[PDB]
Amino acid sequence: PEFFHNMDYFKYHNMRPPFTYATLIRWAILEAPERQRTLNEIYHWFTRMFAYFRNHPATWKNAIRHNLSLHKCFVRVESEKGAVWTVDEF
DNA sequence: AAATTTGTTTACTC
DNA sequence: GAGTAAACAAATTT
Repeated sequence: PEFFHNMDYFKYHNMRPPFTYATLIRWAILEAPERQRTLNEIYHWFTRMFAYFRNHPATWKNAIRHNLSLHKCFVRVESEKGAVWTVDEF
């Protein structure tokens, strides 16, 4: 099922985070010191930061792509090293 | 020139 | 609106 109580960032039990894809991505982008990440770094962040997402990659990688291009507060910016995603706080 | 990842939509529940 | 699934197209690497 989903999270049994109020426990904080324990990523060590395969339990669904009680957060939207829209908001998890927003948090992953703002974690980077430059406030941007590549799509792969977002994939690495999700797996690293939650045990639940280590089991069915195709199910949620599709979701992450979907949310990025559906919400106006996610913006793609071309960099020297390639495409990255940023967040419009407004 | 594929192959494959990375971006956009659309639609269907709930 | 959120999560999921999918069809289809763009941009990017083998």
